Amino acid sequence: ACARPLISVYSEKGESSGKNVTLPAVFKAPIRPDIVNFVHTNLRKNNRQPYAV
Amino acid sequence: RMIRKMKLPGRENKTAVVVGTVTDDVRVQEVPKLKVCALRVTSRARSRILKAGGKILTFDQLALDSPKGRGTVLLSGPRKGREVYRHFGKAPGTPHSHTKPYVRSKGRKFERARGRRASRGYKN
Amino acid sequence: WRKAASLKSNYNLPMHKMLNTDLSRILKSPEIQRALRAPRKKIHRRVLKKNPL
Amino acid sequence: APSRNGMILKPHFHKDWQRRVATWFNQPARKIRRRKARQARARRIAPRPAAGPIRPIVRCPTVRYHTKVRAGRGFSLEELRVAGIHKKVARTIGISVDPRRRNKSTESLQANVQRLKEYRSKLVLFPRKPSAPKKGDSSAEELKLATQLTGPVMPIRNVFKKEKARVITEEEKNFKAFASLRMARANARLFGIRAKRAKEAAEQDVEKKK
Amino acid sequence: PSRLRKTRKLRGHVSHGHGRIGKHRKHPGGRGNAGGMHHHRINFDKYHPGYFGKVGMRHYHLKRNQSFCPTVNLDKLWTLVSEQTRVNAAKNKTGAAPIIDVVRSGYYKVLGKGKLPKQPVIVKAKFFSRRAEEKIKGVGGACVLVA
Amino acid sequence: SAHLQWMVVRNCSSFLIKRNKQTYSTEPNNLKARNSFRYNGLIHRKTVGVEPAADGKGVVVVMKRRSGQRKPATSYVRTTINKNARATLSSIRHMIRKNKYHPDLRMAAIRRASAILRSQKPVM
RNA sequence: GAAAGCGGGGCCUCACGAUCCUUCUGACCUUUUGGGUUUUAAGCAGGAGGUGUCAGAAAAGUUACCACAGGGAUAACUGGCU
RNA sequence: CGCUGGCAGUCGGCAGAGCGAGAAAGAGAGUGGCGCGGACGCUACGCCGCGACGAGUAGGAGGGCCGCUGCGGUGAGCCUUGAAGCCUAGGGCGCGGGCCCGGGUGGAGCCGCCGCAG
RNA sequence: AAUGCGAGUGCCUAGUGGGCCACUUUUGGUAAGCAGAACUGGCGCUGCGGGAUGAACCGAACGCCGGGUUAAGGCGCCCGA
RNA sequence: GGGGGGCCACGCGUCCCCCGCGAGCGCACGGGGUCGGCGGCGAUGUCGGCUACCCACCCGACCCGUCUUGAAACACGGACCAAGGAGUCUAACACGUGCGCGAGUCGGGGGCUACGAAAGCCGCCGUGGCGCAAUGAAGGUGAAGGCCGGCGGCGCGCCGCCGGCCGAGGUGGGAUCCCGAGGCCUUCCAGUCCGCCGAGGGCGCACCACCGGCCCGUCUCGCCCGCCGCGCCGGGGAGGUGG
RNA sequence: GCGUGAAACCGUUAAGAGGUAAACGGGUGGGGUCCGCGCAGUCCGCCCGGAGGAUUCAACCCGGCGGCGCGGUCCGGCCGUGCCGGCGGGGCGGAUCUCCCGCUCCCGUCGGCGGGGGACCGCCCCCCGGCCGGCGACCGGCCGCCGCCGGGCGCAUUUCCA
RNA sequence: GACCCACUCCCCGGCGCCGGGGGGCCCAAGUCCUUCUGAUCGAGGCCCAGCCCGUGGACGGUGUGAGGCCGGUAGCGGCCCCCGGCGCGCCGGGCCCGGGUCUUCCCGGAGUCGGGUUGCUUGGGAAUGCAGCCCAAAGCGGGUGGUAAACUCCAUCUAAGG
Ligand SMILES: [Mg+2]
Ligand SMILES: [Mg+2]
Ligand SMILES: [Mg+2]
Ligand SMILES: [Mg+2]
Ligand SMILES: [Mg+2]
Ligand SMILES: [Mg+2]
Ligand SMILES: [Mg+2]
Ligand SMILES: [Mg+2]
Ligand SMILES: [Mg+2]
Ligand SMILES: [Mg+2]
Ligand SMILES: [Mg+2]
Ligand SMILES: [Mg+2]
Ligand SMILES: [Mg+2]
Ligand SMILES: [Mg+2]
Ligand SMILES: [Mg+2]
Ligand SMILES: [Mg+2]
Ligand SMILES: [Mg+2]
Ligand SMILES: [Mg+2]
Ligand SMILES: [Mg+2]
Ligand SMILES: [Mg+2]
Ligand SMILES: [Mg+2]
Ligand SMILES: [Mg+2]
Ligand SMILES: [Mg+2]
Ligand SMILES: [Mg+2]
Ligand SMILES: [Mg+2]
Ligand SMILES: [Mg+2]
Ligand SMILES: [Mg+2]
Ligand SMILES: [Mg+2]
Ligand SMILES: [Mg+2]
Ligand SMILES: [Mg+2]
Ligand SMILES: [Mg+2]
Ligand SMILES: [Mg+2]
Ligand SMILES: [Mg+2]
Ligand SMILES: [Mg+2]
Ligand SMILES: [Mg+2]
Ligand SMILES: [Mg+2]
Ligand SMILES: [Mg+2]
Ligand SMILES: [Mg+2]
Ligand SMILES: [Mg+2]
Ligand SMILES: [Mg+2]
Ligand SMILES: [Mg+2]
Ligand SMILES: [Mg+2]
Ligand SMILES: [Mg+2]
Ligand SMILES: [Mg+2]
Ligand SMILES: [Mg+2]
Ligand SMILES: [Mg+2]
Ligand SMILES: [Mg+2]
Ligand SMILES: [Mg+2]
Ligand SMILES: [Mg+2]
Ligand SMILES: [Mg+2]
Repeated sequence: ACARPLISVYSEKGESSGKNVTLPAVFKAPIRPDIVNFVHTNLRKNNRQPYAV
Repeated sequence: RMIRKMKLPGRENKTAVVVGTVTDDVRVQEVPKLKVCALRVTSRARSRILKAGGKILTFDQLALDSPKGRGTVLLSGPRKGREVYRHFGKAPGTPHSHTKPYVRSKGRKFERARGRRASRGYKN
Repeated sequence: WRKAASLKSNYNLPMHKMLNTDLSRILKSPEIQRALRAPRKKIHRRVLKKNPL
Repeated sequence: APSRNGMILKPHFHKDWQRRVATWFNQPARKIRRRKARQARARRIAPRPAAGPIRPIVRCPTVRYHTKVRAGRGFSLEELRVAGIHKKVARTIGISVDPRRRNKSTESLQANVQRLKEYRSKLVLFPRKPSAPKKGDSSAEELKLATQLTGPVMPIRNVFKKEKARVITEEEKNFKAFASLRMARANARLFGIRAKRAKEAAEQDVEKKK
Repeated sequence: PSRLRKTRKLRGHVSHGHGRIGKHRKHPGGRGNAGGMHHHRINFDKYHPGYFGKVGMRHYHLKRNQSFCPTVNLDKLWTLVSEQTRVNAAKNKTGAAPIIDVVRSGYYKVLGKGKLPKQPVIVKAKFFSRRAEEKIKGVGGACVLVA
Repeated sequence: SAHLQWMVVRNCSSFLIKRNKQTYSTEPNNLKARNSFRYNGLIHRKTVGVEPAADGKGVVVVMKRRSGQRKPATSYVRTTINKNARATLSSIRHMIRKNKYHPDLRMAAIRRASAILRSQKPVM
C-alpha cells in the first residue's frame, strides 16, 4: 500500500525509547516467493566447487 | 498506438484497458490526458501520462470503478509484431514466398547464389 | 516510489501489479455487489426416470 | 541429417578440443592476487600515485573513434621540449614518455603542453636528502600534507562544447547539404580523368598551331 | 533439472522413444552438412535458397571501421537533446533555433523517416539524405555539415 | 493482506503436515487444526482460539485485538473460563455473536470447547 | 497481306542439362584498396563448352590363401503350394 | 472429456434466510390523487452438480502424498527405555508404482514436508 | 433444397518410408500359400463369441461389476441349449 | 341451426359483433429405502478375517525378450542368484513457456569493499554484443502527402517556383465498448432518480483478405531544376518489375 | 578371514499333497497359522420421573479487559503511488543561460577557451496554511452501547454435578 | 669548440646500532546433583548472577550422540631462539660529472635485401611465412602501403647485431 507507519526504536533493556522512525517504503514492496525462489536457487549454485572423475 | 486508438471519434472520456504492458513511445511529442488500466506501465510512460494529467489504474481499481467494464476500450498490442513471424508461412526457396530464412549472418556470400539468381541456377 | 535510490545509480522500488490486494473487502463492497446477478446455489441432482407407461 | 527448418551451422569441434579447455575456476583467485599485488605496489610507492605516471591527451584513429579522446602511452619529445622538461628527467618525476609519437597538429600539442604545466603545478617534490632541502623542490609544509592519489592522474574526460540556440540566417537556409555531398563525391571521383582529358584537349589543339 | 527431462519417463520402454523398426543408429544420413548436393538437396533448396555458389567481388583486407556510419531517423532527432531544450524553443519568441549535434550522440548520417514538430532546428551531421534535408527545410531549419 | 499472505503460506508454511492423503496445520490459533484460508490463525485481523488451561481445568479463549497487528506481544487478549459445561458454551457464543467478532467460527469454537471439557473429564 | 489480321520457330503430344571453372558478347557500368593515369584482373547480365548412372563422383581385374559386419529381405539340401 | 457449468450470499436482534423457471428485463426508491437462538462448508491449485465417453504397437503429452542419493530451509522431528539394514503362516491401505504398523534379529544413526541437484 | 455437425487458424513435432490378406475389377504365368495393379475393409496395432484347432473368415471391437436380451453360430454325449 | 351419460363448464352488473392473496385438515403409482418389524446363538470351544500359508475341484490357459507381413516355434539370446549396467555433459541454433526491465537491455571481462571461490557496488567502467533500417556484386543510396493563394512557362489543365492551412491511407469481416424507439406489474394514472433489457444505429482492438502509398536494385518512356568548380556534373518525374 | 549375515543352493523338523512335467488366471471349498487381546454387545444431545450432593442461577454493585461507533460532523495525532498556495529553507540533475581564475593570439589595455559561483527549469527532502481522503498492510483519551472475566450480594421451586 | 646558466651528492663493500618468515612452549568454562546404560558424551534440573565460559557453540579423541574430560579453537594473546628486509652513524674506496642557444663536423649491420624457380605452410587469395638452388643489389637508398605491371605523387618505418 502507501500508508507508512511509525515504528518505535527500542532500548537495550527491552522497553521503548523516545525515538520513532517512519517505516521505509521497502517493506511495502510486492511479495513474490516465486522470484525469491528463482533468485535463491540460481545464486546458490554460484558457491559450488567442481567435481569430476 | 494508444493515442491513435483513443483519438477515434465517440470514444472520449473512456478507460483504455490493457492486459499487457503500456510502454513508452518516444517518437511523439504531445500526450493528452488518459485514464489507463494496465497490468504494467513502464517508468517513463508513467511519467508522461501523469504529467499529461491522466490516471493510471490497476485491475482491482478497474473492478472497483467499472465492475462490468462500462465506458472502456479494450486494446491489445500487435501480435504479429515479433520477429519470429517473419520466418513463418510458406518456405523460402518456393515461388512467391517472402519468408525470412535462418542465416548465421547476412552478407554477400550468405545464401544469395543458386536459389536467388537467374544467373546461377534459378530464381523462384 | 517518488524518490529514487541515492546509493545505487538508477534503481527505483518496483511497481505494484495490484494495489488493493484484500479481495474480500473488494468483493463485499457495494460498488461490485449491486452489479451482480442472483446466486444460483440450489443443487439440482439427477432425476430417476420412472416409466410413465 | 537436417530437420525441417533451421540454420546451417558450422561448429568448430572437429579437432581434439577437449584437451585444450581453459576453465575459469581460478578467476576469483586471480582477482584477489591482482588486488594484493596492486596494494603492495601502492604501499611500496608511498606518496607516489597508485596508477603510475601521467598519460597524455590522445586522439583515436580509424573513423569510428575519431571523436573520442583517450589516454596515450607517453608525452612526445616535442611536447616535453615546449613544456621545458628534459626527457631523461621526466621519467623520474612520474611523466610517461615515449619517443615514437609525432605531433601533426597544433591543438593537441598545446593541450598536452597545458597538461604538463598543470601536472607540474600539482607536483609536490620531496628533497633527495631528507635532512637538507634543495632548490627545486617543495617546502616542508606541503610534504606533511602530501598524500597518495587514487585512480589515474588528472583523469581524461570527453568534453563537448555547448552552443547557444542561434537564429538561422538566410544563407544557412539556402545550403543544400545532399547536393553538396553528391557533387563533392563526383568531383573527388572524376578529378583525375578530367585533368587527363584537359591535358589531351590542350595537346591535340597545340598541334594545330605548329 | 534431470528429473524434469524425458529420459525419466522412458524407463521401461524398450526403444527409448527411438523406434523398433528404424533404430537409433549412429549417423544414418552422414555427418553435419553432408549431402547438400545429393540427398539433402530438397531440404537445402526448400529452406536455404542460394547456399551454393559465388556472388560478387572479394575484398581482401576489409576492416569494418572504415564503413562505420550509424544512422538516426528524424523521429528520433528530438530524443538526443534534453526536454528543456525542446520546450524552451516552443515557449521562445525570438525565433532562435536549438542545435542538435548527432555526432556527439553517436550518429553520422541523418535519414528522414518520421514527422518533425513544427519548430526550427539546426542539425549538425556528417551526412544527410535528401528527404531528411527537405523535411528540415520544410519545417524551417538548417542542415550543417561537419567532418 | 490476509489473501496475499495466504498465497505465501498455503504450501510452504512450517505448521503444515502433508501425509496419509490428509493435510493439517499445527498453528497456535488454528481451531479444527486444518490448512484453509478461513481457519488460518495468523493471516487474519480477527482470530479466535480455544485452548485448554495451563492447569487441569478450564478453557482459555484468545482473541486478537485490532490495534496492534505488527505488535505480536500485546496483540492477543486471553481469558480463562473455569465454569460448568453449559455457561461456557453460552459465553463463547456470546463473545462471538454479540461482538460480531469473526462470526463464521462460532460453532467451531463451541465444538472445540466441548472437546476440551470432555478431555478434562476423568477417563473410564 | 489491299485489309481484317497472323507470326516472337516447326499443326499438337519427345528431340535434352545445376553449382565450380573456362570462353564470347553488352554498358563513355562498378571495384582493383593512401590518391591519379594506363594495361591487367575481379564483378554484374545474357549465350556456349557437360555431366546419357541424363537433379549431374574423376575409377580395371582376381582371390580355391582369404577376412569382417550382417542376411533366410537372397541362391545351393529337405519340407510346403503348383 | 465437455457444460470455457455452480459456490466469495457463512449477506443473522445494525437479522429476515430466494434465484429450476416455458416466454428480453427491479422480491427498486421516493413524488401527486417474552425467549439473545440458527448443522456442514471455502486446502478457490478448494468443494459441488449435469451429461457423454473409455482398444492399442511405433510414438507423443500429462499426473505421480511412486522410489534412490546428496544440498538449502523446516518439523522445540525420531533414537542405546534401541537408528539403519535383514527375516516374517501377522494386521492393513493404495487401480498401480509402492507404503504404514506388529513380532524377531541388530547395535548407531535416520526420516516427514517445501524447494534444489543427479 | 434435405439431413447432420460448433468451426476457423498458427507454430513446434516423434515414429514410419520391408508390408501382408479378403469380395469385386484386373496383368504375366499351365498353375502356385506365385509375381504385379485399382477400390474398399481388415491383419499388422486387437482382445472377445463362433468357424474343433487358427494373423486376415462370420459376428462384434474392450474401464471394474450385477440383472436382462441378442448377433454369428448352435441345442444326442463330450458341451451350455 | 329449430322444436341417459360425461363436461379442466357454475358468479353477479353493463358496453359490444355473431342469433390477481379464502383458510385448514389429512391420503398418496408424486423431485433414487425404509420399518415408530422380528428371531437365534454365544468363555476353553466357538464367532468373524475377502486378502496371505498349504491342499482339492470346474472352466480357462504354449516361454519370455527381439527381428519380422507373420513366433509357442524344428528362428537367435537365456541353468540359478546377488551387485554393477546403457539418451549424459559442453557448445551452437530453432520454437514454446516463466521472470525482470522495456526502445532499450545485458556486466558475462575488469575494478572497489568460517560460510565467503559467496553476496554487494561501479554508469565518463555500456567498451562491446543484440535490437532500433533496409537494399545493391559494388561505387552508393536509404522508408506519406494533399489543398489553396501569388509568379513563370507550355496550350482550361499541367510543370516549375515562393508563401498559408489540413494532415499518416482506404474497403470488407471484426471480441469488446457507446447511443437508445420502447419497456421491466401489485389498487389506479401522471410523475423525477438509481438500476436492467432491447429494435435499430455508431466508433471500431488484435488478426486475415484486398486495393492503394513510401525505401533500395533493375528496365522503359521522357521533360525539367541546381551552382564554387557548367561537366562523360549533380538532383528529380511517370509506368512495370526484383528485395 | 570373527559387525550386520540377504538371495541362489543344501540338511533337518513341522504341516499339506502327489499316475496327464511343473507353474499360472478366475471362482469357491477344506485344513492350518496368527489377529480382533472377541464371547452378552454402540453411544451422544434434549425432555420427563425418582433418589441424592453443592457454598450455586437470574437480576443488581465495584474493578479490569475487549468489540463496535454515520460520537449525523467529540477532541488530539499519524500517513497519503493526494491536491493547491509561501515577504520558506536545502540537496541531486539539465545538450536552459552567464563576476573572478589558469593558459593562449595581438598592444596594464584587448579577444577565444579550461574552472567555481550566480540565475532559470524539473524532481525530491524538511518547515509553514488550506481542504480532500485513510488509520481494514497504518490510532490515542473521554463518551455511548454490547460482550467477557474477577470479587461482592444473592441462601435456593433458581443453577450445576454424578 | 665558443657563449651563458646551474651543480656540491650518486653507488658499492665491510664495522656497529635502531622497529616479515620459520621453529618451540603455554593461556576460558560442569566430569555439579537425580536418573538410563555394559560404558555415558543420553534425559531432567541447576532461584532473583535466568549452572559456568564465550573475541573460544570449528574439528578430533575419549567404553553411544561433549562448548565446559583432553588436545585444540578465538584473541592487533604472551614468552623463548634463528633468518631476512627496512634505516642510521663511521671507515676504506670510487666518480671528479650538468643544462640552453648558435657555429663546425659525423651518421650505420651484404651471398644480406630483392628477383626467378621448387617444396612445405598460412585466412593471405598472380604467391602470408619458411627453406633449397640460381641470379644478386642500392644509398634523395631500402622495406611496407592485402590484385600482377609501368609512370607519378604521398604516408610510414629503418631490415640483414644484442
Ligand atoms: Mg528426424
Ligand atoms: Mg510405448
Ligand atoms: Mg532395439
Ligand atoms: Mg522420439
Ligand atoms: Mg532413422
Ligand atoms: Mg542421433
Ligand atoms: Mg548423384
Ligand atoms: Mg508483341
Ligand atoms: Mg508448317
Ligand atoms: Mg586353385
Ligand atoms: Mg573363383
Ligand atoms: Mg562373415
Ligand atoms: Mg525367405
Ligand atoms: Mg524345396
Ligand atoms: Mg485407452
Ligand atoms: Mg518368504
Ligand atoms: Mg527399414
Ligand atoms: Mg501378391
Ligand atoms: Mg488402426
Ligand atoms: Mg479384429
Ligand atoms: Mg473347420
Ligand atoms: Mg452380461
Ligand atoms: Mg458345438
Ligand atoms: Mg479345458
Ligand atoms: Mg532378433
Ligand atoms: Mg522371415
Ligand atoms: Mg512391424
Ligand atoms: Mg515371441
Ligand atoms: Mg516349425
Ligand atoms: Mg541373428
Ligand atoms: Mg543358449
Ligand atoms: Mg541392481
Ligand atoms: Mg523465448
Ligand atoms: Mg561399532
Ligand atoms: Mg558374522
Ligand atoms: Mg513329511
Ligand atoms: Mg565424540
Ligand atoms: Mg545434561
Ligand atoms: Mg566435542
Ligand atoms: Mg551443556
Ligand atoms: Mg580446555
Ligand atoms: Mg585450551
Ligand atoms: Mg591462534
Ligand atoms: Mg629473408
Ligand atoms: Mg610437411
Ligand atoms: Mg595446409
Ligand atoms: Mg603506391
Ligand atoms: Mg594494389
Ligand atoms: Mg634492433
Ligand atoms: Mg632489433
